[PDB]
Amino acid sequence: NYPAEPFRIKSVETVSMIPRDERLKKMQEAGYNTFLLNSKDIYIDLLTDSGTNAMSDKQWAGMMMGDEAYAGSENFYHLERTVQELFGFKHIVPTHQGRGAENLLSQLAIKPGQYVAGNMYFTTTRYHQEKNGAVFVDIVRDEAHDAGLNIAFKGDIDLKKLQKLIDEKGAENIAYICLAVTVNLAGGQPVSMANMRAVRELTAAHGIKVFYDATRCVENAYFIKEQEQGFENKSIAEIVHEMFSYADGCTMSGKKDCLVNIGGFLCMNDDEMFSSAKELVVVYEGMPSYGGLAGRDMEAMAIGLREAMQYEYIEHRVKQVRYLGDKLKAAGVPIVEPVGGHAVFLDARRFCEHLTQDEFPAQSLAASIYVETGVRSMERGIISAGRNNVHHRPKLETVRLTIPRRVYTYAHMDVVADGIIKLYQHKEDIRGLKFIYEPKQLRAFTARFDYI
Amino acid sequence: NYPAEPFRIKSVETVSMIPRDERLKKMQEAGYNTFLLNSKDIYIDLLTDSGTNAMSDKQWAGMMMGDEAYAGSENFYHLERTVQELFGFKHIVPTHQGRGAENLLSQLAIKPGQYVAGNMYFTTTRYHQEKNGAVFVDIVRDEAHDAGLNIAFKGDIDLKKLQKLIDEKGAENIAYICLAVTVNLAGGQPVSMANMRAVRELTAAHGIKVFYDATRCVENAYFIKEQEQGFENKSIAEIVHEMFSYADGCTMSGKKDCLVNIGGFLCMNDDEMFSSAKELVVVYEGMPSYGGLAGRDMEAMAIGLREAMQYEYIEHRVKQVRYLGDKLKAAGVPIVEPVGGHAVFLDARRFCEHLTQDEFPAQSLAASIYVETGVRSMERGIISAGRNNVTGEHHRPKLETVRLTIPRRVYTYAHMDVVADGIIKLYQHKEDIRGLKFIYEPKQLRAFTARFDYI
Amino acid sequence: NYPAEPFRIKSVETVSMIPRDERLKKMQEAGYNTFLLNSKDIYIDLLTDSGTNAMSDKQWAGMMMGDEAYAGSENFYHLERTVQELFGFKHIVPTHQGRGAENLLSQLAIKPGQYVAGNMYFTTTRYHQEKNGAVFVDIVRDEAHDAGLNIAFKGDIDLKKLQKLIDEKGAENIAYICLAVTVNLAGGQPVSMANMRAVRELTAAHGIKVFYDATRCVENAYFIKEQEQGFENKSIAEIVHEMFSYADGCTMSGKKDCLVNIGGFLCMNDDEMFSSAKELVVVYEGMPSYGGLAGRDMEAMAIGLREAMQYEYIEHRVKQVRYLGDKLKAAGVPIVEPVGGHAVFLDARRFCEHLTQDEFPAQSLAASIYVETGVRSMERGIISAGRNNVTGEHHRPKLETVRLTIPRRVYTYAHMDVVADGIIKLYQHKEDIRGLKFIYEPKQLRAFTARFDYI
Amino acid sequence: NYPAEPFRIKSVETVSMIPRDERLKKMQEAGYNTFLLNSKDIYIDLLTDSGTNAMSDKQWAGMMMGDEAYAGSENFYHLERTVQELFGFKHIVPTHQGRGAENLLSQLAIKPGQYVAGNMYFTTTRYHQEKNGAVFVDIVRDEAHDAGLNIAFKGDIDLKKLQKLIDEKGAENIAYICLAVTVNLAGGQPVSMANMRAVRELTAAHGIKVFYDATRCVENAYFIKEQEQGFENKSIAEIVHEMFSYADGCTMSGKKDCLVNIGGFLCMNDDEMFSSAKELVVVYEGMPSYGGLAGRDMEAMAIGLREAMQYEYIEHRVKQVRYLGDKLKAAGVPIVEPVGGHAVFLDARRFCEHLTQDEFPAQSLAASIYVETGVRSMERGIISAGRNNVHHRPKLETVRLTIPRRVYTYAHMDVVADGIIKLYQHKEDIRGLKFIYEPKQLRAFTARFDYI
Ligand SMILES: CSCC/C(=N\C=C1\C(COP(=O)(O)O)=CNC(C)=C1O)C(=O)O
Ligand SMILES: CSCC/C(=N\C=C1\C(COP(=O)(O)O)=CNC(C)=C1O)C(=O)O
Ligand SMILES: [K+]
Ligand SMILES: [K+]
Ligand SMILES: [K+]
Ligand SMILES: [K+]
Repeated sequence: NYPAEPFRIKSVETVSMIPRDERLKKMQEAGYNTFLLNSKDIYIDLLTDSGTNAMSDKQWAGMMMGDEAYAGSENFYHLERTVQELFGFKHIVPTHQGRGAENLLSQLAIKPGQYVAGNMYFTTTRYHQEKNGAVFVDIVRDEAHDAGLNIAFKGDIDLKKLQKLIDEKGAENIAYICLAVTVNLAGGQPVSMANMRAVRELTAAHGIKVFYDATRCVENAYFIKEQEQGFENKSIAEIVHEMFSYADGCTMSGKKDCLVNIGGFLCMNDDEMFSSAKELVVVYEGMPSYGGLAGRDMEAMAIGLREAMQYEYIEHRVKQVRYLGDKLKAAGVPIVEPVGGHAVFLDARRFCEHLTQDEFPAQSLAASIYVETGVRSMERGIISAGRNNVHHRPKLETVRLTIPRRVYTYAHMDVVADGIIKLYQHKEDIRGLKFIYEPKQLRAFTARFDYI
Repeated sequence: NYPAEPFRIKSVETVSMIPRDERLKKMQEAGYNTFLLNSKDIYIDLLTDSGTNAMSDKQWAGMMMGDEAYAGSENFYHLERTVQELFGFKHIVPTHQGRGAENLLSQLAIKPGQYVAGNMYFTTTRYHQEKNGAVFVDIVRDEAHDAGLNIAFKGDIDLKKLQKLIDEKGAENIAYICLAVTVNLAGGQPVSMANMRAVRELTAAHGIKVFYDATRCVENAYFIKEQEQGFENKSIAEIVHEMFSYADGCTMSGKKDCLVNIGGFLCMNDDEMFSSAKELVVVYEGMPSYGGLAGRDMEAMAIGLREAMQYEYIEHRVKQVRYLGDKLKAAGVPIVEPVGGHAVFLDARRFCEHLTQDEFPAQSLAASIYVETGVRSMERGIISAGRNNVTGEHHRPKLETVRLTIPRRVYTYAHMDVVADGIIKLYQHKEDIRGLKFIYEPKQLRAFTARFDYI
Repeated sequence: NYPAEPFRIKSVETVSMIPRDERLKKMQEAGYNTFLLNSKDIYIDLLTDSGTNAMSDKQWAGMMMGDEAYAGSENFYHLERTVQELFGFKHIVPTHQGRGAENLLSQLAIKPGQYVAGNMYFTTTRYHQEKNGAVFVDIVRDEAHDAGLNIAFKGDIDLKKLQKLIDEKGAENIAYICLAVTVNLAGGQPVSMANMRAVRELTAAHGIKVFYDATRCVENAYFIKEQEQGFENKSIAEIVHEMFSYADGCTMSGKKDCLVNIGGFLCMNDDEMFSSAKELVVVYEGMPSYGGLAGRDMEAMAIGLREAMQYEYIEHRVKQVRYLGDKLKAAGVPIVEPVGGHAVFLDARRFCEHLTQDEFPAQSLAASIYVETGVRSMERGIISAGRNNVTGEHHRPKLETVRLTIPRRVYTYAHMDVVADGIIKLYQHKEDIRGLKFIYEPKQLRAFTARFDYI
Repeated sequence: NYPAEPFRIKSVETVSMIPRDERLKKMQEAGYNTFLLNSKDIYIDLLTDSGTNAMSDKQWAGMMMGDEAYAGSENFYHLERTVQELFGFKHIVPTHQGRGAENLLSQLAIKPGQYVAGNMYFTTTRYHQEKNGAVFVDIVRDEAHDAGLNIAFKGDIDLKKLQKLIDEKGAENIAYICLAVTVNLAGGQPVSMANMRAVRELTAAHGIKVFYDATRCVENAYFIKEQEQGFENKSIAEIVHEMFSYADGCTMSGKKDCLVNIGGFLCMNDDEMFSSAKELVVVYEGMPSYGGLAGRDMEAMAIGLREAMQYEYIEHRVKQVRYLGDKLKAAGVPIVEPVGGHAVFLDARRFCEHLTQDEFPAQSLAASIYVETGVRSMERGIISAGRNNVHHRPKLETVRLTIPRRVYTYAHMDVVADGIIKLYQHKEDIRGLKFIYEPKQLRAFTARFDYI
């Protein structure tokens, strides 16, 4: 139900236990924005599960055996062999993180004017696709956009929508299908193996390429083992390996399910695309033999990816997130359902019914959570889409409580839960927010605000 | 009560997570003796809180700055300055752990034939005292021997017993008073500050030295802050500093409250004894500048001792143990009370009423606990008590216990639940636990290598 | 001259030490291409000084204090405060290495059709300039193209060429001047402070921006202190700070002079460009608070950049390279002169006079050097020059060289002797070195994966 | 001849480059004593090769995999297996360093009044023997006491002296033979395999036990491979294994040839003695399963001992010491000959001919070396023996330049050599020294002095 941590604590990280009065002053000095908070001031930093993971003793042992050679590093050979064994792809190009691989793939597989369709989008992924002249098309099923709808495998691609795109646009105008596992924006929702089969069957009949966003593929593999009939007696590794058998390649942000603080890579089976990838990695990331990573980090990511295949680790990872979601739902706090693999998303619509989507209820809710609890959370509603004078209104207005892997305990989840439950009582005190500075691209990171 | 961990996990330690049928295999290969289990086969190892603590990122940063010089290491000066500031003693000699310091103190402050009195005893501490020709006297309060009596500060010394010792035996025949904080043998019970001041006041009137067994002095200081009236406004470091102001020195096992995996030291104020300590440390430990420790470990112990002063850390340490004891007590599991600062003791005599002590209920209960949960605990009953080497019979202690010793900053409340739920489930059918018989029994220290089989 | 290492060895890196007959096996399996050799088969790897440096104990202590937070990491603030103090620039954006910063700068400061002029070029630097629609102009002094001309500060910009560029092409059509310190393509030649002041003086009169390629700016600063009169009383940090006072920003590869294995950053003073830099770093690198780097690596780079300011360290770094070049020159081995701050370049055209450039003497000499010593070097001749993709013929550079690139704080003078003695012995029978022919040749970047066999 | 370091530098240690004027002030603030110097003030610290070694990346990887369990640690199993494989002994008890094992052995194998004979002595070793009621008898050959005599294998035990002890005292009154490899006090001189054979043959015929001081046994093994006929085609490991086949047990200070900064152990083949050892290790060192060592240090010592078997490592180790000795001898500086495996010993008699052995020329020479060179050295002449009113005059009056393993370079040796050569020109400026404080035992460490 809620298993204990399948590991011991080897080393602890020093945190600051500042009281509520000083936390309020830290939030005021930050203009009531979580993205502008200082790490030294935050008790529980649930901003993102990206690169915030706690490594293992075996990974740190590999950190001591960094082969920092420019070419022919043993660390690269270990990572390349590991990814080939576990993902089954023919070739791998290391990158410094996921958006590095996305830059490479979007320049290699996109013709200007073609379409790229996927199960929702991500900020960096959609940018590099549109940067390279592609038009994004959301082919996730409509249910994935309903926060409260609790159905399994919400990340599945609607085959009818995919068939409609091929009929109206033609397979020649479709660069590739971008299948993300899991689907971050929908709440960390998984994709079923049956859906990955069906997408592969339909795309191959039209010669359409399929590239995965493998960023949280191990979490996705756990949901298959838990909820998809027929996979209950299959290991996580067997599920991961079969998942990528239905893809032509993948981009991976190791900073997620590879249990590292930096790292990523690009996979493909096509020899010619791999040749062009090595040409492009040099000018952006580095040599194909390190790709913008130190040897020690290629070693840590190779070891981390193998550690993620342990059933007990990934079961505890997901169920710890589920514990936080279950305790909030039991108290009546509105959340995105079902709980995803990496985060609990607070529904800012129902949390702030009095506020409209112009008043930015999610950002002021996240800013209110830290002031009252000392926990940082990420606004993942409207400001991620931005400001539009010619706003780019999304249906999901959420506040993301993102859990780094192997960093926090259930008692930490209780502090998060108990503090948010108390904020839910007087949810009317949450004010509105408006832009005062707007980046032309990816605005939620550097945007400043003021109360309405 | 029961606060969250006042820290994040920086790195983790890999464990095997073997199933029950496999754990039974391992326990049988271990001769049903948890001492013979392999670390790689254990999920939660509660054998001891000594040397098993998890260090901090700042401690591991110190591990990269080891000044490994044979003399004059910067790490020694950091350790020296820290102990001087926090404990207030004038001189410090490092040792590789606590019994190394006890070896030195017993040779320096004990004349053959003298007495050493203190609030009960520890095995290594008492050995070095008796090894140097001293007779041990237990001057602890009588309430300390009532394992079920739930009162505060059971480790306090009975001032009347000390006064009676000074009357019946000459004060010139008393080497020193060994005040231990906390008192391990009573279950980890603390000593009040008022008791330390009264012992210092009575001994100073007769010119009698007082040295502390301070291995768990930080745990002791938290009990003073929590339960002793008048210290609610004083920080842990202020309490620690005042504690040692009533002593002429101490022996310290850093492996306990200094949050390290190795290390100790010896403190004193007398300049002449410090000169003799430096001549003797070379014989057994090393130079006064490292004393049997790598430079990096003096640095880690210096950093860890300062981290122990954080109220939130030590409150969580003590209350995590208390959470385990409280959950067991609430389900009817018999435990030694009150819960100490570092371990929960199961009353195996009560737990296994259907077994006699000759059938080793504590050893069998520990074997059962591992099979059902993957938790290693330590037998602290008839097996550890040994045999009378003259008559051949068992040493039969009044306490037939299983010790759940909690390393610092290693486990979570979820791990405490694994220990509790498995023990509580075992207790709900405790009549099924079988007695053990000797299959192999060594000459000495039989707890470490003896092997058993079910009767 | 030739000072001892201003540091001790804290830890070592294991090497295989395979014999010659084994090394020949490895070289043949590598297709006689040192780029295809395995690191585990190499005793002394002089392929590059990028990312191959040995860190300090203090840097590794920082590696234990990584604040891995996605935004607001303490490691970023340490890096930011350090670069601001030592370089004097107003704003800093971290990147995972140097070409990441070059990607940002070229997109921020180049309008399609403009010119970018600088003292020669580097491959990645020039690519991002031309990728963003710029035309590169070489305004270096003519003496820089004379590989045997032994004069000081061969990297200085020809002020007349810059003045002529401002006259023939509009100043509004010049994106910026890319002043590199040092100049890699000339062999690692430094730029004088008087030249940087004259470039800043001339450009500021026309409102033209100046950005530095500062990857080896610390090596450059030592040459100023050693050879430029008037700086003999100024510290390295004072020289570094004055250098960047003549620039509006810089791109930095920490993998070079910041003594790290990964990392870089982008600096500028303009607030508006810094705002656009923060919007763009998210696209390719990461947040302005980590920019494609783990927290621990921002900490290591912050510590390493400050350590680079120590005069004794950088004097030994440059003079260790100079020792290799001096020993080779004293035996008659032909090298590019003067020796640069980071590498010694063998003149393979002169070394292998009996071979034509179509027989790849630099590639063959590097293959021979590894077989005889276990030293990997880099071909920097016709193979690395590539093919003309329109005509199919080789790119034929005037420099047919083998590069002995020295990582910082990794090797000793004894290792330099291994390189020198083996090369000197090869030179004493240089007529025995055989030419190479293509066995496998890829489409692009043939230096990395091509395979050869003896003719 | 002088091979390069068979390794690369992975990490460097920060040193202080204080000029001569400030070094002189640091020596004055220390009363012209090297033992009282601060590590932060010293450029090249040649005080001892004990625990000052630089570990490898593989050892530091093991430092990250410390199994800190009180019993059953994987690190103990690795160390126990490694010592059994490489030394061939049946049982091993870890100790925190060598004198910990010496305390154990002397209490287990010495009856009060018995004799312990060996090839010279060491400070801590002889103490524990005499502490337990044994009378030490030096059975090294006379040549070992002549500093300038350059003969091979000076550490060999004189079989005639050993035969004389058995004839005059009887084998029943001889506790054991203590065979040290190498012989520290003689200058690091090796012992030949033929001598270890002959000692074993003669002792076994009388039932006399033989226990080795294995502290610098790998250096000893190299000398056998280099200079003893028949062993030139035998590996270091084969030589080490055969060496201990002629012994009943050993005490080992891992802080020397095991390439660690802390650690040691006790070996024996006798089951009964091993049982008593486990009884005694508990009260002094700790459990037989860690013996006063953290798990990570048992791991590092196990890995270090295996690394010492590499011929290239140990060849460079000894020849680097030899390089320092050769450069000093070529300039006319008087030294102990031949150069030992771990240190170069400056003959203070010939370096200070004007001073007598009451004026303590070695201590003032060592104090003068640091003031002029910034290098710390250890007085290893008279003050190690002490002050006698009822001095304990030894024949060797030496200043030890002790080289830690894998820490320094040839350029460091040149700085040491060039500075001592200049001090040798005006060797008359070296004054005398007299005691002002005298420890009752092991005095040279805490003794203070003043000029005569
Ligand atoms: C503040 S948003 C940027 C980092 C963030 N995810 C990063 C993702 C990337 C880019 O990966 P990198 O951050 O470049 O390693 C690609 N796909 C997917 C599904 C992701 O969730 C996250 O916090 O969720
Ligand atoms: C300042 S003297 C003490 C440390 C020192 N040798 C230590 C030795 C020990 C004791 O070993 P520990 O120091 O206790 O690990 C035994 N035998 C032998 C032959 C040794 O050279 C040395 O510096 O040479
Ligand atoms: K330990
Ligand atoms: K040491
Ligand atoms: K690198
Ligand atoms: K990170």
